[PDB]
Amino acid sequence: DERETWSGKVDFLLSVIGFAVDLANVWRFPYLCYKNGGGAFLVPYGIMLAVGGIPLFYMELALGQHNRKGAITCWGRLVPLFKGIGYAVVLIAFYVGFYYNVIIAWSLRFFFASFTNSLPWTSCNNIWNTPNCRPFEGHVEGFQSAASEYFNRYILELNRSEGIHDLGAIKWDMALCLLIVYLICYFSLWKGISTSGKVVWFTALFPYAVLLILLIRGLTLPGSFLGIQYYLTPNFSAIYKAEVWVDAATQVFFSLGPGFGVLLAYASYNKYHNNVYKDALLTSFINSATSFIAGFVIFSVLGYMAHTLGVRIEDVATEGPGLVFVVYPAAIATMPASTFWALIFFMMLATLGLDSSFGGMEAIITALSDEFPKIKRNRELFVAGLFSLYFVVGLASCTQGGFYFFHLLDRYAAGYSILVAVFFEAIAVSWIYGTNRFSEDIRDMIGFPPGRYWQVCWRFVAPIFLLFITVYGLIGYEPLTYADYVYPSWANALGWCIAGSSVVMIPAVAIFKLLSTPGSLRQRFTILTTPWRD
Amino acid sequence: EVQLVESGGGLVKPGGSLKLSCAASGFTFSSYAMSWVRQSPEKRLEWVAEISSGGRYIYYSDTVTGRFTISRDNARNILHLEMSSLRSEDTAMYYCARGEVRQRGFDYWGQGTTLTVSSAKTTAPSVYPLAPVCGDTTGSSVTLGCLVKGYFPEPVTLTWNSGSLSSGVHTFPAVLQSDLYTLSSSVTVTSSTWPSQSITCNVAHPASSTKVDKKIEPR
Amino acid sequence: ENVLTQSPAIMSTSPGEKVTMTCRASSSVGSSYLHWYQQKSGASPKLWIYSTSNLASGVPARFSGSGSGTSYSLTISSVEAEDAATYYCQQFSGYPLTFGSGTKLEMKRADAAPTVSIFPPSSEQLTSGGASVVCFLNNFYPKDINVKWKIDGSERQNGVLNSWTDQDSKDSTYSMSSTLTLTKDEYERHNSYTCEATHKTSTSPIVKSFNRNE
Ligand SMILES: CC(C)CCC[C@@H](C)[C@H]1CC[C@H]2[C@@H]3CC=C4C[C@@H](OC(=O)CCC(=O)O)CC[C@]4(C)[C@H]3CC[C@]12C
Ligand SMILES: CCCCCCCCCCO[C@@H]1O[C@H](CO)[C@@H](O[C@H]2O[C@H](CO)[C@@H](O)[C@H](O)[C@H]2O)[C@H](O)[C@H]1O
Ligand SMILES: CC(C)CCC[C@@H](C)[C@H]1CC[C@H]2[C@@H]3CC=C4C[C@@H](O)CC[C@]4(C)[C@H]3CC[C@]12C
Ligand SMILES: CNCC[C@H](Oc1cccc2ccccc12)c1cccs1
Ligand SMILES: [Cl-]
Ligand code: NA
Ligand code: NA
Repeated sequence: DERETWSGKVDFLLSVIGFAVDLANVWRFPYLCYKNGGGAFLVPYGIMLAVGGIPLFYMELALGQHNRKGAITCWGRLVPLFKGIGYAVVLIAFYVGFYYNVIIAWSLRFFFASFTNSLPWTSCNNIWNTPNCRPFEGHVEGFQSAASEYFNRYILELNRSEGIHDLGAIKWDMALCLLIVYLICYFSLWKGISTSGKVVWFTALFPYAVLLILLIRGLTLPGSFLGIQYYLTPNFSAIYKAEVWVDAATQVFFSLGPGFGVLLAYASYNKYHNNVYKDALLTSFINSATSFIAGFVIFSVLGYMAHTLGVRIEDVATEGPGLVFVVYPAAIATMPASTFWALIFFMMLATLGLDSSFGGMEAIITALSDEFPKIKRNRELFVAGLFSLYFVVGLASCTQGGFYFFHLLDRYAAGYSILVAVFFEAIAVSWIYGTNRFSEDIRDMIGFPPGRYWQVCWRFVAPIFLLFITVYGLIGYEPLTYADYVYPSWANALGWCIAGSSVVMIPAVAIFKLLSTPGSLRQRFTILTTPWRD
Repeated sequence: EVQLVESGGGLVKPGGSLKLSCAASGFTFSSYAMSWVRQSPEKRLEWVAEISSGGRYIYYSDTVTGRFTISRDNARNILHLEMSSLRSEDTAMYYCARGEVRQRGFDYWGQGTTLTVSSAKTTAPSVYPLAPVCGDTTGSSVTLGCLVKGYFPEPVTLTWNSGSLSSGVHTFPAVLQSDLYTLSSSVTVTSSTWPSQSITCNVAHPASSTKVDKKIEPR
Repeated sequence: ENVLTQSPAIMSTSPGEKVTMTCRASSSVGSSYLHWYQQKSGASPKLWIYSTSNLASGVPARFSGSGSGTSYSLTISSVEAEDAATYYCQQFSGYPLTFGSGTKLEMKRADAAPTVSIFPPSSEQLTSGGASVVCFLNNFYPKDINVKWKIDGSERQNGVLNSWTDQDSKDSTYSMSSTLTLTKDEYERHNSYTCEATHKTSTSPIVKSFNRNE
C-alpha cells in the first residue's frame, strides 16, 4: 500500500522534541536537582535515563516506524491477545487532553494580562488582596505573596470554591483562552503532518530563543551565581537514599513519553529504512539537555530573589505550576524592561505545551484512523468532534473550582494507568513477541541489530524499572489533598474509575478475543500469540 | 573459529532442480543473516539471495526470483538454496557468506560448491604421456608432460609421482572446446634424474570413476 | 540495480610502489555501506575493508580506503607480493546487492625469455585415431606471448588450444601450453612440425621443431 510520510526529516525530529520538551523540563527537573544533592542527582538521573528511559523511548520509536500503524492496530498486529494495550493507551491520552491544555490556557491568560507597563501581580493593594498579602514568598500558609494572590484570587478565583462539589461560575475570560488553545490545536492538526510537521518548527524552536534570552538576563543578574550554587552544588549523601532514585526514575520516564502511543504514531510516518536508532539518541539527549539548561534560567533568577529581594531560597525553589505562574513572574516585575520578559516567558510556556498537546492528540487520531477508515476519510470532521468534546467538558476547568478538577485528573488520568500499560508493552515486545523478532525487524530497517545492551534492558531492566516506580508509587500513597482541602471519598474513587477505565481494556480484550477465536486453549493462545506479518 | 562449508551441487540438465547446503559452525548461526553469492567461470561476483536471522526477511536478485528459494534451519545450523528451472547462466561456484550488519559486509565466506548446468554428458579423459623427442639430450634440465584430453565436467586432479614431485611443475588450467575439456601439465627435472628415476602422471576424474597413472617411457 | 565499475581491470606493480584502484557507482552509495574484498587465485574472497575506510581483522596498515558518493578508491601504500590478488568492491545500501567488476593486481618483474619445449603424439593416442602436438612455453615475462604452428613449411592456424597459468607466486613469471590436434591421417601425411614463439624479449622468434621419422 501507501501511507503518508513526513515532508521532511526535521518535521519528525521537531515533532518528537516538541512532544518530549514541555513544562516538566522547566518546573520539575531543576527542583529535583536542588532537592536531591545538586549535581550529584545527575548520577541516578543519568543511570535511570540509560537503563530504563531511553531503552523504552527507542523501543516505541522503532516499533512505530516498523509496523506503520497507530497504537491500536500496532499492538493488534504484534500480540493480538494484547490489542487492548493500544486501546488502553489511546484513551489515557484521551483523558490527559482534559487537563493538560488548561496549563496553556493559563499561559495565554497571563500573556494577555502582561500588556501594560505595570504588571498587576506585583502589588498587595488591589481588590483581590487580603490583609495577609506579602510582597514576596514566605513560609507561613495564611500569609501569601502578591503573586500568589493574583493567581489564586483573580485569575483562578479559587477562593470561591469550597471543593470539587462547588465549582461555581464559569470564567469566560478563561473559557476564551481555552478555546484559543483548541483553535490552534485544530488548524495545526486537521490536515495531518503535512501542516502539523510545520507548526512544530515554531512551537519547538521558539522556547530555545526565549531560554537563550532569559539565560543571559538571569546570569547577568546580581546573585545569579548564588542560585547556580543552590542548583548544582553536589552532595552525594542523597545517592544512598532510595527516594532519590525514585525521583530520577519517575522524572526520566515522564519527561520522555514512552508507551503513550505518541512516538509510535509519530514514527509510523517515517520511512522504513530511516535510522531511527540515531533519531532516538539525538531526541533523548535534547530533552535532558533542555532541562539542564532551563535549570540555569530558573535558579539564576531564584538566587537574584534570595540575594536582592530578601527571601529564603527554600520558599521560592518550588515546583509545578506555582514556579511559573507565581514565583518567576514576581522576580520579573522587579527587573527593568519587566513587561518584555513576561510576554516572552508566557509565550515560552504556551509553546512548551502546545507541541506536547499535538503529539497526544495525534496519538489518538492516528490510532483511530488506522482502525476505522470511516474517520480516516473524514479527519477534519473527527478532530472538530474531538476538540469540541474537549472544549465543552473543558468548561468545567474554567470554573472557579477548576483547579480542584485539574488536580484530580493530574493525579489519576495517566499516573498508575500508564505505568501498567507500558509494563505489558515491554513484556509483549521482549517476551511474547520476542527480542529475536524485534532485533530482526530492526536490522531490516537500519541495517544492523540492536546491541546486547539494549536487548538486556528491554528484557529485564525496563520491567523492574517500571515495577520499581509502581511499587514505591504505591508505598507513598496518601489520599488526594490540595492545601487544606481534602477531597471527599467519592471523588477519590472517581479517579480510580478513570485509572482502571484504561487498564481494564488489557485483560478485557484478552478475554473478549479468547472467547472469539475457535479452538483448544493452547490452540487459542497460539492463534493469539502469532503476529500479523506471520 | 567461524567456519562455513558449502555442499551438494555438481552437474544438472537445463530445467533440472538442485539443492545446495551450507554447514555453519563456530558461532550462533541463528543470530546472523546469511546470503548466497556466486562467481561465474568468467570470475564475476553476483549476489543471489539474502535470508534474515529468523528467515522472516528474504531478498532475491531479479535474475533468480521465482526459481531460487533460500531457507534456514536454525536447529541444525544449515543454510539451503533450492534451485529450479536451471539455466546455463546459473553455472557458477556458489558461496555461502555471513553478513548480518549491512554496514560491515560479508565477514566470513565458505569455500564454495560448484554447479555446472549443461546438456553435455559426462565423459572420462584420455591421459597421454608427453615423452620428449629423440634429439640431442642437451641441457641440465629436461621437461616432461602429461596430456589430459576430452573429458567433462570439471574438475580433475593431476599430480606427479603421487604428489612427491612438486617443484618444476606447471599444471595449465582446462579449456572447454565443443563440450569437452583438455588439460596439460609440464614438469621439468635434471637430465641426471630421468629416465634414471621414474616420472608418472597421476590423473583423477571422480565424475567418471576414472583414476589413471601413466609412466613416461622415452620410446 | 546499482552498477559498480572498477578501474583499472589489470594492474602490474613493483614491490614497494604505491597502487591505487577506483570503484565508480552508477548511483550514490552511503559511505558506510561500501566494502572491499580481496580474493586470491583459487581461494575464497575475504572481507578486506568495510564502511569505506575501516580495515578488517588481519589486514595490514598499508591498506587504506577513501571516497564518497559515487567515487571510492582502495590504496596500498607500499605493495608486497602477498598482495597480488583481485580486489572487489561492494555496496550494501540497496537491494539487489552488487559487486564491482574487479581489479587484478599483479606483480611486476624483470623481463624473462620462455623455455620452449615441443612434444609429438604418443602411440597411445595414435591408436585412437587422433594426433595432437603440444608446445610448452614456460617461465617468461610479461604475460603476452604469441604462438605460430607450422606443418612442414606451411603455417596452420586452426585446431589449436592455448592455456595460460596464473602468475607464479615464486618468481612472478607466466607459462603457457599450446596444443594442435589433427587427424592421424593428416598427421602421418606430413613429417615436419614446428612451434615458434614470438615474445617481447627476442626480435626473432624462438623455434622448436621435429621430424616425424627420427
Ligand atoms: C546532558 C546531561 C545533563 C543529561 C545526562 C547525559 C545523557 C544524555 C547521557 C549520560 C549517560 C549516557 C548514556 C550512557 C550509556 C549509553 C549506552 C550506549 O549504547 C552502547 O553502549 C553501545 C550499543 C550499540 O552501539 O549498539 C548508547 C548511549 C548511552 C545510553 C548514553 C546516552 C546518553 C546518556 C544517557
Ligand atoms: C485579541 C483578544 C484575544 C482574546 C483575549 C482574551 C483575554 C481574556 C479576557 C481578559 O479580560 C480582561 O483582562 C484584562 C487583563 O487581565 C483586565 O484588565 C485589567 O488588568 C489590566 C492589566 O493586566 C489593567 O491594565 C486594566 O486596567 C484592568 O482592567 C480586564 O479587566 C478584563 O476584563
Ligand atoms: C542556550 C540554549 C538556549 C541554546 C539553544 C539550543 C538550540 C540552538 C539547539 C537546541 C535544539 C537544536 C535543534 C535540535 C534538532 C535539530 C534537527 C537537525 O536536523 C537540524 C537542527 C536542529 C533543529 C537543532 C537546531 C539547534 C537547536 C534548536
Ligand atoms: C513531557 N513529555 C510529554 C508529557 C506527556 O504529554 C502527554 C502524553 C500523552 C497524552 C497527552 C495529551 C495531551 C498533552 C500531553 C500528553 C504527559 C505524560 C503524563 C501527563 S502528560
Ligand atoms: Cl527531565
Ligand atoms: Na512540548
Ligand atoms: Na519532558
